[PDB]
Amino acid sequence: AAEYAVVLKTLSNPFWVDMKKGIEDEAKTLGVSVDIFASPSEGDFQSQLQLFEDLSNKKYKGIAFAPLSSVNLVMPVARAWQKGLYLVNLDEKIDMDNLKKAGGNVEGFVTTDNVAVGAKGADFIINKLGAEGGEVAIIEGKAGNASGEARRNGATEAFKKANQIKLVASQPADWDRIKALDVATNVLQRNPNLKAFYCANDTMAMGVAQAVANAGKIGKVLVVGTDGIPEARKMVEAGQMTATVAQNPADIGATGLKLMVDAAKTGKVIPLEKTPEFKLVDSILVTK
Ligand SMILES: O[C@@H]1[C@H](O)[C@H](O)CO[C@H]1O
Repeated sequence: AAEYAVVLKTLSNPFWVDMKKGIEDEAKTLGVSVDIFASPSEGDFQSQLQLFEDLSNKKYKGIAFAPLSSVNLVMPVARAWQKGLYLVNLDEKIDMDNLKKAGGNVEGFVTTDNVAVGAKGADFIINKLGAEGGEVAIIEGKAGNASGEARRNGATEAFKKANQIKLVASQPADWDRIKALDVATNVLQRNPNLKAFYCANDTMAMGVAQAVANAGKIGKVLVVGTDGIPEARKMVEAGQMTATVAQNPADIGATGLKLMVDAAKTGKVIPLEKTPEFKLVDSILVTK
């Protein structure tokens, strides 16, 4: 039973696979042991809460977590903090009002400037479509995912401010490749003049690229993803996707572990209500 535990989401999303690897490799530099668990893609809020409670009961020094929802891990995170575990919030911000009410805190929150992500993707699309612009659509993450919402707002605002761009559709595909395919299929059907998709992540971007291929419209309709997973990078090189706004999940993981280990060294968990340490990891546009 390692010194530290991490709870990540489905390894069916290479984003979480790369964050896992990043964490293992940092652990090797720091010389600490980590146990890493991934929630099944179909696992419900309750089932992640039970895992965290169960990890909380073992002899872990700290737990880092990417929560299924802003609220689902409030009570178990508050109970781990109460026990004096060093807690780090990865990717998606836990509801800090509800965490306060529950008498808990976390040491730190490690994430990407996700407004900037969405803006970067939209700005790339606006610059690419040039003077004539045209109709664009957004394939959203799961409802209530703050990081997805940030990308949606960032992109939407960029599109709004460009007079030559009309956002014709904005619909969730819940981080799921197959749902993204089905949704993108229907959008194309309803908008024969569609020029581009922005997609809040790469599993959805890859579904959307398949929908564009199905309609025989590769190169004709732009597809911009987010995360920079290998298969999306491959698609970009091959010209099946236009671009992706790369995150660095390996760095989000490494930085989160380091924050948890550093916190532990002081021998004091962060006091309640005190704003956790905030660490931003860069994003970059990748194109062909
Ligand atoms: O930032 C992460 C990644 O974009 C993942 O692909 C979907 O969930 C988001 O919160």
